[PDB]
Amino acid sequence: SYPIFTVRWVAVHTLAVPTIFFLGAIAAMQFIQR
Amino acid sequence: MEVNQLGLIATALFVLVPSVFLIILYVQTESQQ
Amino acid sequence: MEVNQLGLIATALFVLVPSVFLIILYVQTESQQK
Amino acid sequence: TITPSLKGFFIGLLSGAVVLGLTFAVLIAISQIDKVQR
Amino acid sequence: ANLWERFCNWVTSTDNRLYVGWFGVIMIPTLLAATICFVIAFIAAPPVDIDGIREPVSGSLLYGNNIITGAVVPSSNAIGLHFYPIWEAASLDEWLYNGGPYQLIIFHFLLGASCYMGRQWELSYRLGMRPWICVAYSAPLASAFAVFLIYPIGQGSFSDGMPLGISGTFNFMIVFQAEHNILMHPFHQLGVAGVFGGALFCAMHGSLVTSSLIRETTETESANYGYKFGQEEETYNIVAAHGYFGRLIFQYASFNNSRSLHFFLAAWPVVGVWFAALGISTMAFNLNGFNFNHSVIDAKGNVINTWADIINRANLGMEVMHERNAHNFPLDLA
Amino acid sequence: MEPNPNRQPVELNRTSLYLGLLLILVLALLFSSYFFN
Amino acid sequence: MEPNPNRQPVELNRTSLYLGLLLILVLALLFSSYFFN
Amino acid sequence: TTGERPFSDIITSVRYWVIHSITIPALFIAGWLFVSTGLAYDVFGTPRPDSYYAQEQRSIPLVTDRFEAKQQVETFLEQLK
Amino acid sequence: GGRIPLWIVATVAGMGVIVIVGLFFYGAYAGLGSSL
Amino acid sequence: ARRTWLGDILRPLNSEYGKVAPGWGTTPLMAVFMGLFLVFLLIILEIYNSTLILDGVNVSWKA
Amino acid sequence: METLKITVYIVVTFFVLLFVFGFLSGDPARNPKRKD
Amino acid sequence: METITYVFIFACIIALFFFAIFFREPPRIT
Amino acid sequence: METITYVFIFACIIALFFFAIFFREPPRIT
Amino acid sequence: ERGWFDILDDWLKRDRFVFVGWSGILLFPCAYLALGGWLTGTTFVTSWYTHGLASSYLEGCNFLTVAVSTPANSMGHSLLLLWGPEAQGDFTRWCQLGGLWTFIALHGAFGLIGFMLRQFEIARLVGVRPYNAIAFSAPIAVFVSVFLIYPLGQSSWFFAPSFGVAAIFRFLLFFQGFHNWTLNPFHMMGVAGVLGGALLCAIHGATVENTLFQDGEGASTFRAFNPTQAEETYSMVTANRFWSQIFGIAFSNKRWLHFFMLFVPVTGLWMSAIGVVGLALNLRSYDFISQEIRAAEDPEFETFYTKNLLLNEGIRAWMAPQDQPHENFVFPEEVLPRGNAL
Amino acid sequence: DWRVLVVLLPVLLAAGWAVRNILPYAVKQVQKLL
Ligand code: CLA
Ligand SMILES: CC(C)=CCC/C(C)=C/CC/C(C)=C\CC/C(C)=C/CC/C(C)=C/CC/C(C)=C/CC/C(C)=C/CC/C(C)=C/CC/C(C)=C/CC1=CC(=O)C(C)=C(C)C1=O
Ligand SMILES: CCCCCCCCCCCCCCCC(=O)OC[C@H](COP(=O)(O)OC[C@@H](O)CO)OC(=O)CCCCCCCCCCCCCCC
Ligand SMILES: CCCCCCCCCCCCCCCC(=O)OC[C@H](COP(=O)(O)OC[C@@H](O)CO)OC(=O)CCCCCCCCCCCCCCC
Ligand SMILES: CC1=C(/C=C/C(C)=C/C=C/C(C)=C/C=C/C=C(C)/C=C/C=C(C)/C=C/C2=C(C)CCCC2(C)C)C(C)(C)CCC1
Ligand SMILES: CCCCCCCCCCCCO[C@@H]1O[C@H](CO)[C@@H](O[C@H]2O[C@H](CO)[C@@H](O)[C@H](O)[C@H]2O)[C@H](O)[C@H]1O
Ligand SMILES: CCCCCCCCCCCCO[C@@H]1O[C@H](CO)[C@@H](O[C@H]2O[C@H](CO)[C@@H](O)[C@H](O)[C@H]2O)[C@H](O)[C@H]1O
Ligand SMILES: CCCCCCCCCCCCO[C@@H]1O[C@H](CO)[C@@H](O[C@H]2O[C@H](CO)[C@@H](O)[C@H](O)[C@H]2O)[C@H](O)[C@H]1O
Ligand SMILES: CCCCCCCS[C@@H]1O[C@H](CO)[C@@H](O)[C@H](O)[C@H]1O
Ligand SMILES: CCCCCCCS[C@@H]1O[C@H](CO)[C@@H](O)[C@H](O)[C@H]1O
Ligand code: OEX
Ligand SMILES: [Ca+2]
Ligand SMILES: [Cl-]
Ligand SMILES: [Cl-]
Ligand SMILES: [Fe+2]
Ligand SMILES: [Mg+2]
Repeated sequence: SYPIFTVRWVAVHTLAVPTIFFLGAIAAMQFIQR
Repeated sequence: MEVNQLGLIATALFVLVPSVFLIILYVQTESQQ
Repeated sequence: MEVNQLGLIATALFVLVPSVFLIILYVQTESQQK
Repeated sequence: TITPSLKGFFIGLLSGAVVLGLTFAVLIAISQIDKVQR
Repeated sequence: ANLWERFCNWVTSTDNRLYVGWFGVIMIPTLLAATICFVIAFIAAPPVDIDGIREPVSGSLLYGNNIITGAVVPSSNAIGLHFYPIWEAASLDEWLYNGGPYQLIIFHFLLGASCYMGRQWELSYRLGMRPWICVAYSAPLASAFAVFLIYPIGQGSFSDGMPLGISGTFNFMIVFQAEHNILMHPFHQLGVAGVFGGALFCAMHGSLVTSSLIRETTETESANYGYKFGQEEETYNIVAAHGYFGRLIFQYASFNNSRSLHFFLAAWPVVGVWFAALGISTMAFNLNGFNFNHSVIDAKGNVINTWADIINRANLGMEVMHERNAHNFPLDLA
Repeated sequence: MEPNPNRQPVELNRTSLYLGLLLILVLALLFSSYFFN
Repeated sequence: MEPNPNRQPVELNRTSLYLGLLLILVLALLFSSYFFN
Repeated sequence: TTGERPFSDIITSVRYWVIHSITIPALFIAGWLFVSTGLAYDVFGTPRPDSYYAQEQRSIPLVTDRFEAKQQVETFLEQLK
Repeated sequence: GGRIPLWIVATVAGMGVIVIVGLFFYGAYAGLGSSL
Repeated sequence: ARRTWLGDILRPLNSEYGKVAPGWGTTPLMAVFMGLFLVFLLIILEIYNSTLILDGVNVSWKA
Repeated sequence: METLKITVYIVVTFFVLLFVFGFLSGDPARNPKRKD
Repeated sequence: METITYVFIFACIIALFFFAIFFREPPRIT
Repeated sequence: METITYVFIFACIIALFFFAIFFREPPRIT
Repeated sequence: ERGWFDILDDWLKRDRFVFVGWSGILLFPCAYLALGGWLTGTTFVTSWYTHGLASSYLEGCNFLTVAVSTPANSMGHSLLLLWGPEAQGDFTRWCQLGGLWTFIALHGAFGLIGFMLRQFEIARLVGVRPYNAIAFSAPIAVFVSVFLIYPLGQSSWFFAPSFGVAAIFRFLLFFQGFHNWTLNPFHMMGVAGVLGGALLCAIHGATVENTLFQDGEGASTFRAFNPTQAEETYSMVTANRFWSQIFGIAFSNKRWLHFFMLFVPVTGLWMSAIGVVGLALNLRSYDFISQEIRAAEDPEFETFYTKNLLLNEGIRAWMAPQDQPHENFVFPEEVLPRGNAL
Repeated sequence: DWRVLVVLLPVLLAAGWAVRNILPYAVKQVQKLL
């Protein structure tokens, strides 16, 4: 029996959630043309 | 060359003053006991 | 005045070298076992 | 008078107080809920 | 025994205050020759026509240099990669004008330092040690080969080898940036990670071991007297050090195995400096740093500068000014 | 006069002498060019 | 290896320090004018 | 040893991937749309490729006044249209 | 609990990293930043 | 140890080593003054920085 | 110069021969453990 | 005087190497 | 620099007088 | 007794996966905002209005050329707070004015404070001496001297380093051309400390790994170590003899060895920081006056020192118009310094 | 701004989907704590 939401959980998602969002944004940028 | 005329004694005291400090301390350690 | 430009270091080492010799000898005498 | 930058100074002061107050309110709350067992 | 056996036994003796060994029989004469020539040249050599344009550069103390500006100056561009020993000159005066001391010094040094590395293998074998300290030393050694031999070979002249002096070193670096954009090269960037990281991990390891020294001394004595040379017990508590560092970051980011830890301390700077050396050694063949000059362009086609373009302006300033009398044609091709 | 109980002997071992002289001499070799300017 | 039996400790008492420093400083006060000339 | 569930248990569990086969692609697509809709340009004030210069200008719109810098940028932007 | 083997998770995750970094290198040659 | 006339006069001023008030004592009051001091330093910093601009306060040699 | 050249050639040859014959003189056996 | 100074300091350093190596405090297993 | 030197030596002599008198090794009857 | 302060102290110091502590209240928000600010700026934010530069992935930069760039020189040393008089609460304008630069620099500074407090706090809790925090004073001295004191001595934040790979390279080359920073003895000591630290790192790791005792049967030797073991895992006595015979001197005291590993890189970074404090005021080691007097009178006198000044003069003239756009430099072709042909 | 809702809805549906799967174990974790 382990907890689900911990301080570690928060620390993990403050980094992981923006990282995936940013990687999707930078992915889209590769198809921008001047 | 037109060097700074205080450079010689600056360098000499820079070496001598801390070096003699260390030599004084070393020799009086050897002479103990 | 136009003094000899080596007079300063000459005087400084004239004092410093033998004075330091004596201080070394004095301090290591004091530190000897009493 | 109260200049725009003095108004801005008050806004920044209040914002920092709010951030700090909420932070300590939450931390104190959690610390009281999940106490160490001795 | 016979004299050759006794000689061999002395050469390879583990009891000499400084180990000689067979690598040492080459190392000792070559390093003495390079040292003696370097010291004499650094003090008293006349100016050297490094760039082969009859524009001699003064490197020695007696000829107007201080410690920061002085150098042993590379041999003349007119020599290129030609072998220029003393006996190839008509006179010592000619040898000196053309930069003969530089070749004598770097060739004896490179040979002697290569034997220094082999000597580190050799003594480790005689002492029953594991053999790879010499592999760590191959990283600075490879770097010396890069700047004194490989870069000259690729560019076709020992006049482009690194000068033997403090300001001459900076000259080499600035010209290297102009001609190879080394800052934008990933092998130099790995080199920086290697030495910044090496300094970081040096301070880290030093601070962690020092932080966990076991109390063996009083407040009025150096804690260093708490360790005695050759004692069998470890002098610090690695479990405490790991307990600290694992909480500083998180548990699994910290080394609990001293062998793993010290392997990492060896490998990080050594590998990074290997890539540094390979950066110089491959820019020796003009495979240069990343070039993003005018990479960003707007919808009409106007150039939108980036920081890379600002780097380019600085590089241009270095390029157009270096060796200001040596180029007659518009491209600097070596 | 009654002696002071806070006095302590001072020490500098030979290795520390050598390290200190190296520091001083190398600092001098480094800074001297700038002193002469 | 066996130690040298000819070694002797050396001494300079406080009065000799004061006498020697007086000699050096007064000699310097005397000769300094001629060093500067 | 600190009480939290081990990561290797979490990321090898079916429930983790039931959740994160949705949340990870959803965030990625959200970031994509942040750029592809052009919203990123307007949030941060970054020029689009056609918005660095007006058609005939070749001088950068450098901010030169500290306290009216906001109005200066606004004036620079009006000169594009 | 442990139904999906860790070596498959690492392999798939690692392949995803290769794909995304590969896309970024593709973009260095096309569109903005390509010098063209 | 040596007594002196001046030492006897000053003795009460060096006689309460280690004396403390119970518990937290005046810590809350101290914290308030620290907070006010922090705001004070922030005000004078931002005035000098021209981030806080006040009527009649021209931060210039032309003051 | 010619005398200098000959001299250096002899010196170098001397030390190189010491190196080669030295390492040929049963060097694997010159260790503290198993000699073979 | 500059050159003498530079060479003097260098010579002292080389002498220091000699003493630091051949007249070191000997390491002793305690 | 000359005047500083003369005055410095003189000042050192006066300091020496102070130590030689008030910080002498005390004479002691054995 | 156990008041709310002690109850909070309890929770903050729980042994969890990521330790928090009192220092964490400062460290975690500030470190997160500095890093998040950098990632936000390098991904989305321009430098067109402050520098005339593209600086984000969104504009087409790559990892080497993105940056969060300093504010325009006309901002001076403005804190450039979002609610301040320049941006007036407008987030978009704040980004265009360089607000992310002071955001990152200032949250970074307080984050570094928080990290060093963390080093103290954890050391106190586990019962070790705080030398790791002491050694961290060198990173702090560098960050404060380079990112704060140096621009504060100059005309504005514009001349601080911009937060990016190529932007930092530009900073290096600016310091060469304008400050002759390689000639500075405080930088030279920094170099010695960094390269000497890297040397010590490599030589100590290699020495330990090659004087190991055989404590297992495996040819891979890492498993033959136990963290709780009392015995040294390598032979200090053999290591000492090896280096004594190879190099002439060797460590014999392990406590001194590891203190020296702290001392060397930490002292080097501290010295480099002092030089940068001087460069804040343009108090450079730019020249040797004796060299310049000789060279001015004797057109045949040449050293590597005078050669490097010519490089610096090229750097300044060729980079200044684009690197310092607020100056509106226009240098006609005919005034540019150039050697023959190039 | 339509673009804000277009960007946030992916994340909104993600948070909604994650809460739905973890809710019984979330209220169970929180019930243990109190
Ligand atoms: C420990 C955490 C921490 C610390 C030390 C800082 C520090 C800073 N922040 Mg950051 N920030 C944080 C967390 C933190 N932040 C968090 C969690 C967020 C997300 C909300 C932000 C979002 C943020 C933004 C958007 C900005 C900053 C900015 C700043 C800088 C200026 C702050 C200021 O002037 O406030 C002043 C306020 C105080 C010092 C609070 C003092 C409270 C006193 C002691 C109590 C009195 C209150 C009083 C009664 C209220 C009365 C108001 C009334 C009179 C009207 C400063 C470096 C600015 C910046 O970086 O500029 C470039 C900026 O624009 N921060
Ligand atoms: C106002 C508000 C909101 C307040 C909230 C406060 C609060 C409660 C916060 C809670 C925390 C939380 C919820 C979220 C945190 C948010 C967040 C993610 C912040 C990010 C912080 C951040 C970016 C940190 C980055 C720093 C970081 C992790 C760096 C890693 C660096 C790195 C490479 C580390 C280790 C790698 C490695 C191999 C190191 C070895 C080095 C080495 C040789 C050491 C030598 C050595 C090692 C030993 O091992 C031992 C033994 C010994 C002998 C020894 O020599
Ligand atoms: C202890 C001995 C470890 C032996 C290996 C040593 C190798 C050298 C270490 C270098 C590698 C570093 C990576 C370790 C990799 C490693 O060893 O893996 C092992 C480690 C253990 O995973 P498990 O599944 O066993 O998890 C078990 C624990 O969670 C149970 O308590 O995995 C991780 O830690 C993943 C890291 C995610 C961490 C994200 C948290 C984000 C928080 C941000 C805050 C960070 C600190 C802030 C302070 C500023
Ligand atoms: C093939 C033969 C090659 C021989 C080459 C000559 C090597 C010279 C090595 C240094 C000798 C002087 C060391 C004095 C100092 C000395 O005797 O140290 C001896 C000391 C011994 O340490 P222990 O652990 O025994 O001392 C512990 C306690 O006594 C501390 O209180 O060694 C170290 O501290 C190592 C770290 C300093 C290493 C300094 C290296 C300096 C390299 C030279 C840099 C200056 C070059 C200037 C050029 C102009
Ligand atoms: C600023 C600001 C803020 C904040 C924000 C934040 C906090 C953010 C965050 C953000 C984030 C947090 C982001 C992230 C991102 C990430 C990324 C983008 C990543 C990438 C990565 C990669 C790309 C990788 C790479 C690599 C490496 C590194 C190595 C190995 C391999 C490879 C190559 C893969 C606020 C609102 C407060 C206010 C306003 C201002
Ligand atoms: C121009 C540069 C000049 C720099 C001058 C620097 C001066 C340095 C002065 C150092 C003074 C040393 O002070 C000296 O310490 C030693 C111990 O260390 C004392 O010695 C005392 O301890 C030792 C050791 O237990 C006993 O053997 C001894 O009998 C006892 O008197 C001396 O009484 C004192 O005179
Ligand atoms: C620039 C100017 C430089 C001038 C430098 C002058 C150097 C003068 C060196 C003086 C050397 C003194 O030499 C020192 O003598 C003392 C005794 O006197 C010796 O000491 C020996 O005798 C004493 C007294 O019985 C014992 O307590 C001690 O245990 C024993 O080792 C030291 O082992 C030796 O190091
Ligand atoms: C570049 C020119 C050199 C080319 C040489 C080509 C090699 C052809 C054969 C040469 C053999 C050399 O001969 C080599 O030297 C002497 C001569 O008895 C021997 O002598 C050696 O024997 C033993 C081996 O355990 C050693 O411990 C001993 O100290 C040593 O004297 C070597 O065992 C022998 O192998
Ligand atoms: C160890 C240094 C040896 C250097 C030897 C150089 C001496 S060179 C000298 O000059 C002429 C050159 O052939 C000859 O006539 C003469 O015999 C020769 O000794
Ligand atoms: C912001 C933290 C620093 C200020 C701490 C002041 C604590 S104040 C202190 O607190 C106790 C509970 O902790 C109370 O029981 C007590 O009555 C009160 O005086
Ligand atoms: O010689 Mn030295 O530096 Ca190699 O590039 Mn071409 O050559 Mn010269 O010019 Mn640029
Ligand atoms: Ca188009
Ligand atoms: Cl040049
Ligand atoms: Cl040409
Ligand atoms: Fe170690
Ligand atoms: Mg692209």
